[PDB]
Amino acid sequence: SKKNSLALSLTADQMVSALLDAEPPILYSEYDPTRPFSEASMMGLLTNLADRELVHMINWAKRVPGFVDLTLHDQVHLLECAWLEILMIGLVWRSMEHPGKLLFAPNLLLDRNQGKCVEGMVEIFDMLLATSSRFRMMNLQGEEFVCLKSIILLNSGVYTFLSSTLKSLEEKDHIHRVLDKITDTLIHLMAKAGLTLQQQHQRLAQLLLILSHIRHMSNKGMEHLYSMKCKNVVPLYDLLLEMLDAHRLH
Amino acid sequence: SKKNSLALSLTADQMVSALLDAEPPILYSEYDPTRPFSEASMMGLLTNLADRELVHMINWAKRVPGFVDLTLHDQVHLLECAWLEILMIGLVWRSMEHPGKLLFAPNLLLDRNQGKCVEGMVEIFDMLLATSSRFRMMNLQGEEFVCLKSIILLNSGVYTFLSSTLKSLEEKDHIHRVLDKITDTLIHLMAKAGLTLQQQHQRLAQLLLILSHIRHMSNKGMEHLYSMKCKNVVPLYDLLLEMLDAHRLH
Ligand SMILES: C[C@]12CC[C@@H]3c4ccc(O)cc4CC[C@H]3[C@@H]1CC[C@@H]2O
Ligand SMILES: C[C@]12CC[C@@H]3c4ccc(O)cc4CC[C@H]3[C@@H]1CC[C@@H]2O
Repeated sequence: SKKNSLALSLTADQMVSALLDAEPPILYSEYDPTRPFSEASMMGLLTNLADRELVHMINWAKRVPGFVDLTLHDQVHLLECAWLEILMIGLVWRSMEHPGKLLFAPNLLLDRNQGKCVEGMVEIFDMLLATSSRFRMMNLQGEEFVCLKSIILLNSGVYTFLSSTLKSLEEKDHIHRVLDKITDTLIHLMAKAGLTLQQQHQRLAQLLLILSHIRHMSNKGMEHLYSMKCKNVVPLYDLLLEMLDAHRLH
Repeated sequence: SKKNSLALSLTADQMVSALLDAEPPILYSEYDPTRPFSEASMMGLLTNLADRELVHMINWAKRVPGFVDLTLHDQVHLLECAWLEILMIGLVWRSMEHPGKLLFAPNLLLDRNQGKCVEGMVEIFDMLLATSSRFRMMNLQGEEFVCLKSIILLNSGVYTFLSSTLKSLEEKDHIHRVLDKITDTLIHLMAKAGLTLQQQHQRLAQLLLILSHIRHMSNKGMEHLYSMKCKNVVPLYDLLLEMLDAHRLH
């Protein structure tokens, strides 16, 4: 009984202006450029931004096409299975124009060094800078971004729903369908820019292949946060703590 | 000074028969269906297969196009950054036709249960079965496979080379170039099968998106192996131990 929402009908353009209108606000950090960041100082500073930003992401999710067509539990699943990936593909986007620096917030701008203020934090920053950089090198257009962002919320953690029943397959299928359309939007947005057919193909792959690395930075970065929490350096942010105690990583 | 190898010229077809001829042999396990698998018993049984299989993978790598065009150190980097992903996209391929079971070796065939013989092992098996299953659901053709396999060896761990110099960018660029061609091979192999343009696009994305999950299973599965080694359940297989002490995961 595979239903029919709005997502599936949307014109390749509406699809865009949809995800585009959907975009959440750009938060701001509250630190005081006085006290020198300590391992703890920055962690808290970041995790704070994370936790808050995480509140808008939930709302963002609801606006993504086909997303509410899933079962509530399955929406939460997707959400908590990709939250960190999403937090990062955003960061990398914001950091596009500022090479060598990650624009966490317009008021909080860090570089490869600050990263060293926290253990193991460095490597990640570099991976984020590399992805950050790579995007810029392809001249990633804002429309493509929101497409990717959406693709993560829908792909990451789809093969692992709670279910393995019968309504699980319907769902698993709906998502695949929306994703297929998101692909059309992307391919479209690329022809609407000159790219040869060959180029469209290639650029598609190139973008999707970044999603591999992101997925990767998400795993490594998650193990990290868990560690900082085991060192009692992380503030008690229940939302962030939830999206973490969700991966059960040990 | 971006060189010009053979890879870049290859016809979309040669590209295939290249990777296809490149394929390594299908190993075999040596266990005795007598003694009941213990957490340790199977781990050793698997890790043994892993370690050995890992020997052919190295040789396989050399045969992949554009791969030897890199710097030796960079080849090792790629190799040790994706070894596990590769070991898995293979497993999943072998397990295609046997739903609910992972065909590690033609003589060693396990199911969702045996997985439970080892701690945390289960979840992974399921993820592998899901991917295993998903492939079958798309009727993944052997040619596409070898394409993916190659794409992993080249993409996974490219944004993180030793270098961040000047010869690093050349390299990083060559790979991107070969990858772009591997994309052409794929898109080609799909038109050579009827698929509309739209379908080619869509199926491309669909395959590449699996690579996200694989990357994921690789991270989680790696953390696992490290754990078993911390519990002294893993045999001392120096090659396997090398490709692990390479991720520095803690
Ligand atoms: C989760 C971490 C703190 C919060 C960081 C953050 C915080 C906010 C945000 O929008 C993106 C990111 C990306 C990387 C995250 C980090 C990865 C390592 C660290 O533990
Ligand atoms: C590395 C592990 C043992 C070896 C397993 C293997 C061994 C051989 C092979 O060809 C593929 C795989 C995939 C999953 C691997 C497992 C992931 C968890 C476990 O620690």
